[PDB]
This record gives sequence, C-alpha cells and structure tokens, in this order.
Amino acid sequence: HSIRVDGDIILGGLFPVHAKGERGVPCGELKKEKGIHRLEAMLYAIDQINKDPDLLSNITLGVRILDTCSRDTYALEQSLTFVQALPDKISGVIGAAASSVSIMVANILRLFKIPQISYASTAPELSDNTRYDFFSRVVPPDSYQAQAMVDIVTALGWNYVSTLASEGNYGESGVEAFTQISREIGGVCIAQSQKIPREPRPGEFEKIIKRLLETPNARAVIMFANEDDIRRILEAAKKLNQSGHFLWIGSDSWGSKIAPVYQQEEIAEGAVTILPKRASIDGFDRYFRSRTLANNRRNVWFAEFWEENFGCKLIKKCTGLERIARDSSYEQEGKVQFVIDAVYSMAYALHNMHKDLCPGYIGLCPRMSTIDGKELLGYIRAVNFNGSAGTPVTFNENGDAPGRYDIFQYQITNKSTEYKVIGHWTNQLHLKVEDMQWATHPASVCSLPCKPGERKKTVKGVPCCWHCERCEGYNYQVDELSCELCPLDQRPNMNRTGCQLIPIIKLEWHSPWAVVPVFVAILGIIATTFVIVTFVRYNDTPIVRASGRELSYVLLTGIFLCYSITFLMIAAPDTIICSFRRVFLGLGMCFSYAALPASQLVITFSLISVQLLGVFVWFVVDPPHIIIDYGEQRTLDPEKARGVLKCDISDLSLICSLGYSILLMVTCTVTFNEAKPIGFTMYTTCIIWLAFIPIFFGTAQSAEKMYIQTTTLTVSMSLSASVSLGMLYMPKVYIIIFHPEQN
Amino acid sequence: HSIRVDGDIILGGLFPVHAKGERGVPCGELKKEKGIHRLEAMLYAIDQINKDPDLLSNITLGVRILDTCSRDTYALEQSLTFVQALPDKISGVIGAAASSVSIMVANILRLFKIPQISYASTAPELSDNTRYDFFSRVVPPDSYQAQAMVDIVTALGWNYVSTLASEGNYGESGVEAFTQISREIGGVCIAQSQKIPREPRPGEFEKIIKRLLETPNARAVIMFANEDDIRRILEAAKKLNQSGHFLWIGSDSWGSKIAPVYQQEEIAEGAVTILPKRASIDGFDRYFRSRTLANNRRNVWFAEFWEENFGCKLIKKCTGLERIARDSSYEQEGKVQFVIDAVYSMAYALHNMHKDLCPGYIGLCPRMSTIDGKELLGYIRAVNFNGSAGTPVTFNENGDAPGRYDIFQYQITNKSTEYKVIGHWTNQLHLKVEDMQWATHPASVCSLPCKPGERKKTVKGVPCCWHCERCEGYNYQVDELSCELCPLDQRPNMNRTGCQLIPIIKLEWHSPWAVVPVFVAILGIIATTFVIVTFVRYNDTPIVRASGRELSYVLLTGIFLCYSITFLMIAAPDTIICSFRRVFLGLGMCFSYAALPASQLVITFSLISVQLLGVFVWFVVDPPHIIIDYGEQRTLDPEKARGVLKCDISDLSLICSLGYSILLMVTCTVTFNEAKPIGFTMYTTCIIWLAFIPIFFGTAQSAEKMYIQTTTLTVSMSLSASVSLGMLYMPKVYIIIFHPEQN
Ligand SMILES: CC[C@H](C)c1ccc(NC(=O)CSCc2ccc(Br)cc2)cc1
Ligand SMILES: CC[C@H](C)c1ccc(NC(=O)CSCc2ccc(Br)cc2)cc1
Ligand SMILES: N[C@H](C(=O)O)c1ccc(C(=O)O)c(C(=O)O)c1
Ligand SMILES: N[C@H](C(=O)O)c1ccc(C(=O)O)c(C(=O)O)c1
Repeated sequence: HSIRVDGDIILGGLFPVHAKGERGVPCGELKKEKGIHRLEAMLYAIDQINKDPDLLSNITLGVRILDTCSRDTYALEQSLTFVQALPDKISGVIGAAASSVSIMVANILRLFKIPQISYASTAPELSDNTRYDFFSRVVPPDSYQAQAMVDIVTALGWNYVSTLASEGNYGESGVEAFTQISREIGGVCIAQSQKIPREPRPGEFEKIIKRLLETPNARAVIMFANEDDIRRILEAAKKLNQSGHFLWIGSDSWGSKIAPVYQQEEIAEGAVTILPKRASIDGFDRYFRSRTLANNRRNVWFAEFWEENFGCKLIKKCTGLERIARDSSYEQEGKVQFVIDAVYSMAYALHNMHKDLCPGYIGLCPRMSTIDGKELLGYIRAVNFNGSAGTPVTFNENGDAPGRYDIFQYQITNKSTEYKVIGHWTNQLHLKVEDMQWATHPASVCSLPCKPGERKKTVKGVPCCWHCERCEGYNYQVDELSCELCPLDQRPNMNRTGCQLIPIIKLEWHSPWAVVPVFVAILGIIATTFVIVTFVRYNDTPIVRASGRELSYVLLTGIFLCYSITFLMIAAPDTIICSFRRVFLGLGMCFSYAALPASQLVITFSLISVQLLGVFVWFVVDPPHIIIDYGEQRTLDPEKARGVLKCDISDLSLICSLGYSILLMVTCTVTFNEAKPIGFTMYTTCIIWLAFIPIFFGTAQSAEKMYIQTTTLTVSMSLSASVSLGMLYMPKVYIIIFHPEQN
Repeated sequence: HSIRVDGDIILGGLFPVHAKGERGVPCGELKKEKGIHRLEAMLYAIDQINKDPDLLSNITLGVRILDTCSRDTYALEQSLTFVQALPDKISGVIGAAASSVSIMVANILRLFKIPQISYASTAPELSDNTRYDFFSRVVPPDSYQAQAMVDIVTALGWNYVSTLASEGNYGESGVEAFTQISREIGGVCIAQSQKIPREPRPGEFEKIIKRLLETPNARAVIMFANEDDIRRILEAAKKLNQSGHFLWIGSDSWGSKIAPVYQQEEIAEGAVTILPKRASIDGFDRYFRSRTLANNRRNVWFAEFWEENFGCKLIKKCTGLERIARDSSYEQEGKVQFVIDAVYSMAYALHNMHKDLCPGYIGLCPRMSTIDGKELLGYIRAVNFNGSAGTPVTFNENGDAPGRYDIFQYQITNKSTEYKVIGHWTNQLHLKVEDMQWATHPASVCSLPCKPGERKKTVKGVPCCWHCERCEGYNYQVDELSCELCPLDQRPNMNRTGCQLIPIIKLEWHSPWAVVPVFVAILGIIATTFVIVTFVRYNDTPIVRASGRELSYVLLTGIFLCYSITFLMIAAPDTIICSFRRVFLGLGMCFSYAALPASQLVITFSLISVQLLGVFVWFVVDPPHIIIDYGEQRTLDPEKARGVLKCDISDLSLICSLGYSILLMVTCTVTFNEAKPIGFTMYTTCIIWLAFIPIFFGTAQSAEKMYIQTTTLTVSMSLSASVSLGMLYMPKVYIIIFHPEQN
C-alpha cells in the first residue's frame, strides 16, 4: 500500500488515489484519473530524469509515494510516516492536491526543514512567508484568479453580482479575495453571499436557489464550489424552472468538466470558466498505453485500476490481455504537466546545488552527505527552465507562480456542445466579446439608466443602486440629482429640464366678442354723420333756429365722441393707443349727458374744464403702461396657462370718471316744443342704466373677463348714446329731408 | 525550560507562559497572570490529589508541563515532544488556551489516542465528533454564547446591529454562529460585518469606525475581538468624537478586563459583556502567597516572574526576601477553577477506571500496565462530581459543558466605575432591565414605528426596514400597507383613514342674497292688495266701467301671482314646495302679460288652457325631485368642497315656459283713454327685458350661481310686474281715493 523505489536522493509524494469514505470509513472508491494518472506521471518523470545523462549525472533519484484518500488526517499520518528518523532521508516532497491537505502537510514539514512543491493547491493563505516557510507551487494563487474575475465582471458591464462558496479553505478564501478586491477597486456591488454546507440536509439546494431569487436584479453568480455542489445547484435550478435566469461564472473547480453538465445543458449554457494554461504530453500517453500487468508490478494499485477500468475481476473474467485506449475510452488528466514540472524543478534545484557545492566531481562529494533544507529551498526559488510543454517555470520571492489563465464558455449549437476558448489573462485581461454566444448581450445591473428628467437618490452604503423618480410638472431638471421651479414667473419646457416662453392672449381685432361692437359703431357713426351733414346745410332753417343754431352741434359732437370711444377701444392695449383714451371716455360721456349765446359758452366750457383738469390729475398721478396679467391666473397645467395683455388703467380706474358723469347725467339736462322729447330721452336713458350694475360687472372672471366686460361697456354706452341722439333728432331730420313744405 | 515531576501516571500540560514575539522571534515577554498562575494552579491541584487519601490511593500523579508561547507552531513542536516513544507514557493532556492552539494539538493527539481536556477553548468547531474524537472542555462552546447574545439583543427591542470579528478561529466562528442563529430565528437584521486584520496598517481602526458610521441607524455592535483590538477601536472612536453613539456588546474576550478601558471610560460606558460562571479559590491564594525561591525551585520560570513582578533583578537589586501580595498588588486569574476542574476530572476518570478494571486491589494491577485511550475517554465523558467551587462538572455526549453565563455592564457613577452584574443565562435568559444604567432606554432600530395613515413598503430582502409615506388627501388608509379613495362620491375623514360626511349648503331663508327679494315682494303685495281692495268697493264707478268691470280683476290676480312667484321661490328645494312651482311661474307670467263679456272669457281661458296643458306635458314627462349637486364641484381640499341642494328642474328647464310667455308678451297685449298708458307700459317692459340675457345668465357659476341667478330672476320679474301694474292703475287709484269729485 506504498510505492518504494531506491536511489541516492529520495523524494516524497502525496496523491489522492482514493476518495473520501461514505461514513465511518477513511477511504472509499478509486479515482482513475485523479489518483493513478498523476502518480504514473511522477514515476514517468523520475524515469526520464534517471535516463537523462545531462541532468544529475551518475546520481539516482528514488521515490517514496503514499496515498492521502482525499482526507487531511490520513495525509497527516502519512506525513508523519515521512519524518521518522529525525536511514533513508526524504530530501523533498511533491505537495498534495487539496488546499487543506497541503496546509496540514506543510504545517508538519516546516519543523524538519523539508521543501515542498505542490501542483494543484491554489489557496492564497499559503503565500505567507511568516507561516509556511518551505512551501512552493507551480500553479498561481487565487488572488490572480479573483482579480481576473473582477476584470471579466467589469468588462461586460455588470455591477451587481452574488457569490457562492463551498465550505473549506479553497472556496471561502477565493470568495473573500474577490470581495476584498471588489471593495478596494469599487464599481461592482455584492448582493448576497451564500455558504454551501459540507453535509447538507435534504432540500438545501432548493432553499439556496430560492434565497438567490430574493434579488431578481442580480443574475450573475460567482461560484467557488466542488463539482458535486455545482451539479446539485444546477439540478435545483432546473427543477425550479430557472432555465435562463442565472448567469454563471466558475473557477478552476468547474473548468472544462463534463459530469456537472452531463444532462443539464440548458440550465448551464453560457457559463464562463477559468483554467490555468496547460497542454497534453505525448510521452506520458505512450508510456501509459504501453503498460501491462507483466511489466508494471512497481505500481501496487494497478490491479484495482485494471478491474475498475475494463469492467472485469481477476461478472466478467479478466483475460490479462486487454490494452488501454482500445477496450475503453482514454483521456489525459489535466494536471500531468504540473506534476512533471514540479519533479523537474526539484531535480534542477539539486543539480544547481551539486554544481555549486561539489565542483569538478563525478557523483556525490563527501561534503554533500546530507542535503541542507534551507539552501535547497533557496536554490528552488531561483530555478529557470523550460518545462514539458515548452513554457517557462519560474517562482516569485514567495514561492508562487505567475498568473496565466485561459477562459472558456459553455455553448450549445444544434447538437454539438463544447467549452470554447474566448480569451486569456496574463497580467491583463484579453477578452474577445464578439465570440460570446448567450442563450444580444445580457445585463446584470441593480438600477437601469434613467431618462433625462428625474432626481437620482443614491442609496446609503452601496453606490450601485439608485431610485430615480420624475418630479412634478411645475419644476425643471437642474441635474440628474435635483429639480427646481423655473416658473416663478414663467413656464417649464416640455422636457421638464428647460424653461419655455409663456403663452399670452389678447383681443387684437379677433372676431369673437369684438365684431358686434364695431359693427354697431359703424352704423351709429354713419347715422350721426348723416344727421349732422343734413343739419349743416340747413343752419338757417326755422326748426333749426328753434332747436338752437349751435345748441345741436356740440351735442352731436359729443355723441360722435361716444361712438369714437365705443369703436377704438378694441384694438390693442399699449402705451400709445389705449393710453390717455379714458380722458376721451369721460369727455364724450360728459358732452353727451351734459350739453343737452354766451350762456351756451359758459355751460359748455366750465364743467368740462373742471372735469378735464380732474381727469388730468389722475392721468398724471396714475400714468398708464402695459401690464402682463399672469398674476393669479396660474393654471396648474402650463400648456393651459396663458397670460394676457391689458392696459395699466385698472379695473376700477376705468369706472371712476363715470360716476361724476353719471351724477351730471341724472337731471342736469336743461307748453313748448322739444321738452317732452327730452323727457322721453331721460326716461329711456334711466331705464338703460338701471340694469348696468350686473351688466358692467359680469362677476365671472375666468377667461372671458376682458371680453365680457369690454363688450358690455361698449354696447351699453353705444346704445345709450344712440337712443339719446335718436329720440330727439332723427324726426327733425325726417321733416327736413322728406317733407319740405312742413317748415 | 520544562517542568517534570515523576509518578506512576503522567499527565501533560500546555500553558501560555510567554506571549507572541514582536517580529522574527517565537516568544516575547512574560504573562504573569495568564501563564504563571494557571500552571501554579495545575501544580497545586496535582499536590492536592496526591495528598488526598480517598482519591487514587497509593497511586502517584506526575506532570510534564511545557510552554506554548501563544503560538500554534511552538505548541505543535511541544506536542510532538509529548508523543515520541509511540519509557514514560502520557495518559492525558490538559488542553491549551487559544482555539487554534487547541485545534492543532488535538489534530496531532487524535492519532495516538490521547484524551485532551481544555479549560479556555470555546470554538464551536471542536464539537464535531467526526473530526476531534478525543477532545473535551470544561467551558461551554460559543453556540450557547451566540444564542444568549441573540436573546439579549431581542430582549431590549433592538433589531438592527453590526458585527466585528477579529481574524482567527474564535471571533470568526462566533460571528458566524451569531449570524446563523439570527437568520434562523428571524427578527434582527445584520447591517455590516467587518474584519479586523491580524496586522493592520496605520489608520485601519479609524477606517473601520468610519465604515461603521455609514449606517447611523445601527448603533449596536457585536464584538468578538481581542483586548488590544478593543482598546484600539475605542481609541479610534474617541478620536472621531463618537462618545455616545455606539452601544457595545462584548464576548468573554472583553469580560471584566480593565486594560481596554483604562482611561477611555466615556467611550465604553454602558458596554455589556458575558462571562462563564466562576469564583475564587482561597486554597490556591494561600499556596501562591506561601511561595518563596527557597522552596519553589520546582518552577523553572519563577525567577523571571519574581524579577518582572517586584521590579528588581537578581536597577534595583533583589534582596531575596520579598513576599507577594505585600510588595505588589495581587489578584487571581479568572480561569484557575477551570484548570483545577479539568485536573480533577482526569483524576476521577482514572479512579473509576481503576475501580472497574482492577477490583479489590491496593495500587495498580498488572492488567492496568498500559492505560487504554478509548476506554479512558469513555470514562471521562461520564464523570459527575462537585468541583472546587461547589458547582457540578458534567459533559455532554460530545464532550462539551452546559452553558451557564453571567452578564456584566460597565457603569460610571460619580468617580467609581465597575462592572456590575445584571443577569444570567442558564438555558434561558434572566435579565433585570431595571438596573441598566445607560449614559431612558436607548434604541437601535432601522425604521421608526409610523403614524396611522401611510402605506408601508417592506424592502426586498431584509424584513427589518420599511419606508412609510403618507398618501394624498383624497384617499384614506385601508391598512398600514395601502391607501384607497373613499370619496368617489364622499369626503375623507380628518385622520385619512375613515370617510367623513359631505358638507352641503343651501339657500334656506339665509340673509345674504335672499332678503332683498322678499323685502320688495312684501311691498309689491301690499300695493297690489291696496289697489284691488280700493277697486272692489267701487266696481260701479264710471272710470271702473270704462276700464271694464272684470277686465282689471284678472290682470290684478295675474300680477299678484307674479308676486307670489317672486316671494315663495327662496324657501327650500324639495319635492313638496318647489315641486310644481313652475306651472305657477308660467301661469302668473302668462296672465300678467296676456290678459292685458264672453270675449273676455275666451281670450282669458283658451290660451291659458293650451299653455297649461303644455306645461303639464313636461311636468309629467319630466317629474321633479331633489338633487345633490356635488357633480363637478369637487374642490381639491375636501374641507372646502361643500355640496348644494337644488330642485330637479334643470337650469334650462325653468326658462322653457318663459319663451312662450315672452312671445305672448311681445305685442299680443290688446283718441280714447288707457291706450297711451298701455303703450308706455309696453315700452317700459321692453326696455326692462332688453338687458335680461346677461341678467338671467351671470355666466359666473363658482359658488354664487344659485344665489345670483335666483336673485336676478326674482328681481327682474318682480320689477317688470310692478311697472306693468303701476303705470296703469296707481293713478286711477289716486283719483278714486284722494279726489272724489273727479268722476
Ligand atoms: C341693455 C344692457 C346692455 C347694453 C347689454 C345688452 C345686450 C347684451 N348682450 C346680448 O344681447 C347677447 S350678445 C353679446 C354678448 C354675448 C355674450 C355675453 Br356673456 C354678453 C353679451 C349685453 C349687454
Ligand atoms: C334687467 C335688470 C334687472 C331687473 C336687474 C337689475 C338690477 C339687479 N341687481 C342689482 O342692482 C344689485 S342687487 C342683486 C345683485 C347682487 C350682487 C350681484 Br354680483 C349681482 C346682483 C338685478 C337685476
Ligand atoms: N484548487 C482547488 C484547491 O486548491 O483546493 C483544487 C485542487 C485540486 C483539485 C483536484 O484534485 O483536481 C481540485 C478539483 O477537484 O477541481 C480543486
Ligand atoms: N475564548 C477565547 C478562545 O477560545 O480563543 C479565549 C481563550 C483564552 C483566552 C485567554 O488566554 O485568557 C482568551 C482571552 O484573551 O480572554 C480568549
């Protein structure tokens, strides 16, 4: 149950020939690929070194190879089996495969000063020169793998991921390194971090999947887990109908293995894996294919391998004549090159030490009776040679190896499925995205990029997630972070970012609510013009003399001024046209309702002069201007919020002149003719103005206010002036024009 | 550099006499309390066992005590020093103090079947019977401590905490157990989880404090860290001015130590710590105080302890006459009882094994030449005795001890500061909150309890945090989770949870906008009554006959009906009073504006009958009712949103009768008297109704609509009827009443 080959310098070996026992038993079944192939590779390397005449001339290399059974306690016992004389002496040990096994064996071997070189251990914790003084490895540590994973995650644009870690030293340390690098660099945020137990209860993987489903926006999972755990996680995901939700990124524990995805292709399609660079060795293939029982009795586990390989027992009966790669499928294990490289590194270190310490001698000099551990380690750390794959093998000052990785993606096209190479990582990422075949490019982001107008509220803690909401219609967008109200006296732009020009309305000759007043004003002007023109040629007429030669003219001018008011008050509010128009308002009203030889002079000029200076007083003290009447007319919808242009003569400033003129109109109008017509005129005017209070105040405002008020005022004043002029002169005109003899 | 005392059965020992070296050196300074006291306690226990005649009669117990220097590699070397013959044989080993040291020593000792009993290791990982077969401890594991911490956290009401873990096996495993128990029980949520490095760079602790300050609502920190880390964290917190923000909950690594809080009382006041139950031993105190150099040469580290204790070197020169507890302060280490209990447990196991295997013999029987490890472990697991403090010592089926803890709180009152006992934990919490002195009770909660009306939105993932916001004023509160709009035809209650009764207005005899119509109606009724009463007694009067004996009466009745309309239309909208009132509207209007021997019969009845059947048609086809006119009058503020009561006669349904009556009023009124008065009446009525269109439609609505429309209608109709009646009969009345001879 142990392989011994004699020689002058004896190296050790630890390989996982058997797997962990099911329960209460140390060793279980046989690992054909992981156990037998690697020890056969070590034996082949030793034979090549012994046969080589230019390396370790006349010096033989022996081996003492034992088994670990994938358990650290068994390997601890075997490591104690190594160091017993401290008689043959072990000069070096080819390290174990699992991280825990290597850690415990290195803990033991540091006391007795025995250099150790591993081929499959990647734990970062072994890079500490203050705790593991005599440990080296030909595979890169997991710090480089975590950095590469971060670079891949940030290269595809993802910034929201979850992590899965298998219990132990490997997965937990890898996930911790990834988390620390992510926190230091910044840019990607970790949502959840799970922990697959060593011995899970039934239904554990479904529970893990359901917990991962507590964050639908984290579709990318970083996995540092064993192949059995990967298979069971994929089985649970398939069972829960998530064939397309998750995106997988695996470590070297996934690699290019087929067992975890044997009949679960759809749930694992598009998974990204990372492996150390490696190739196949044809010499090892020929050596292994040349092995038979009659010539490979050096291996003590070879009969069990024969039985478990060809399916017989020596059921079917072994004929002792089968050959590998013919009666069964054959394929190299991926980690043969590393074992051969470790063995050759030890050989080269011994060669250099012999060259320095024992010069010009054939064989082994007496000074070299006992190999010195510390000097041997120093020589190990400074080797430089080309390995079995044509690639250099070198070490750092800590004993690690440079990080050189290849990247694979699982892809399904028609019926052929295979891990396809897409890029590499040699101190810097090189990823060809044009050859990535998912299920265009997917997405794993916490928050979508928002539209233009919002306020971005970064959540406390994680910078990756933001909740963006669109502010009200009364504000604009200052930036992606805040909103502000430009419309203090304006309106916002349609994009809720700018500030639009304010709509405004007016009464510029528009047809609605403005054509009736001018229509009646034209007729009134024509009638008054006809009356006055008829009177002009007949100033000597006896009825004209009875009415007064100039008594009529002033009145006709007054009502003509009233018509001028009723007409040119609808054009536009400005500082040129409607400015100073209210003095004409009052002038026309006072004439038409007051003027009704020198006596005429005084009673026509005195009162109009006093009222003229009065109106002049408040035209000076209260000058006109243009107003923009947004004010309280702030409609909630800006598109429905239109301003208006009006004269600076206020709402109650146009009416002030009327009251004086109203009191002047009441009775100040001064058996004979023309008396009863004046009485009828006064009665008609009184009935006209009785209803004026609701007429002149529509008490509605809204948007009709200017239109309703202007139309009511113009119509009422025009009608009153029309009746006043009419029920006194039209008749006399008819007598003058139609019947000439009645005079 | 090692203590050897001979005997028949030899036990081992591992104690941390020295501390870790600063750099590149295995052992540093001397630990007077942690190293010397515990080994002296073990020696005292061995001497007591040997002197006791009822325990291990005629059998001597020896010891082989070594040093660990607080480093697991040194202890590994010493453990290898134990097992070398596998000649004196080690029957058992008193375990180490640190978790890692015990783990490595137990990994070594499981191979050679040597039972191990520890006194200060609390790591949960050592409770696995499939990995550490020969390990037992007299202190409880950290699972019980984590459960107690969870119970304490949930007992004070806190539900939002942060965790600090020192690098290693102890702190990380404790924090992991706490997190797992928290997740399983549910109710408390972990915000952040930090990691204090073994060798921190300058400024690390300030960075940790600043990271902890990224969550102001998590004021409680669970700490599993070393005393130096505690001191440095407190120093950083004091430097950053957080004297009162954080609340501390520490494990047994804090305990009742004074060094971490030596001159940092204010930053650490109110910290809660947990310790295993223990007491002091007076026998050990007497034994230690009795030691001098002349009689304690068995201890090989005693001279160094003397020098480092009394401050001299044998600077000041040692006189060789000092005594402990007089020339220096003396105090027992807390973990003497556990060491004595472990030694006595091993002794009792050996006693029981001897009693069973070698019966009725004095000394050691030949069958007992070699102690069997597995049977010795089986005997160890089933011991039951009272220890050195009067408390039972027992083991589980895993080798642990029951969880029994005491709880301390650091308190500052005036000048005296001391850890005060507040409660305990023996399979269930017992906490006296009335004696807790903070800085009333503080709080550490993610979200405050919200007021009544909101919608609680539980965040995805953690159930502990909710963001609650108050919905609009148009909705109520269905529950703490959602809002809904009760006011589809109602208003909400003031608490935004219920549904309030809708305010409503009316025109029930209220003084504004309703007293002028009745005031003029009373006068009109009085005038009409006086006129008709005057005519009644004078039906034979010649001017009455000229006016028509019954021609006047129908008209006077018609205008009286108009006054009845103008009056009783302001009372209330119902299905009794304002119902069917519009037939009287039309009846009065048609009389007053149409009736103006058998000829009178036909021209009074025919037209009123046809219009009466007409109005009856739409009173039947369009029956009246009561309306509530919320409709579009939905004011945004419910307090300002009041309804109104109106008659079901629509806005355009009260006017329909008028048009027929208007056309009947136009000219249908049918050299002699009374002709010119009727002409004047017609003219006055025409001028009255000319302005009616804006009068009868105030085009304002708002809230005045009913009032303005009703007042305008009643006033206009009353005034028209008043003028129509007046400008024809008042005169005749004056002739009849005042001047009697004019007839
Ligand atoms: C007699 C009082 C005054 C002159 C008067 C006369 C008639 C009207 N209105 C009409 O005849 C209806 S057409 C013009 C109009 C349309 C809509 C609105 Br609101 C107001 C006036 C307004 C005031
Ligand atoms: C056709 C004219 C009609 C008879 C008339 C005349 C005057 C009034 N109203 C007034 O003189 C003012 S008292 C009623 C009133 C109060 C406030 C508002 Br605002 C409008 C009307 C109403 C109808
Ligand atoms: N990198 C980890 C470690 O160091 O723990 C590792 C080492 C060795 C093997 C192996 O025996 O093939 C595997 C594997 O099963 O893929 C994983
Ligand atoms: N419970 C932890 C552990 O198991 O590691 C522990 C063990 C021993 C000691 C000690 O030497 O006194 C301390 C301490 O420093 O207070 C803490």
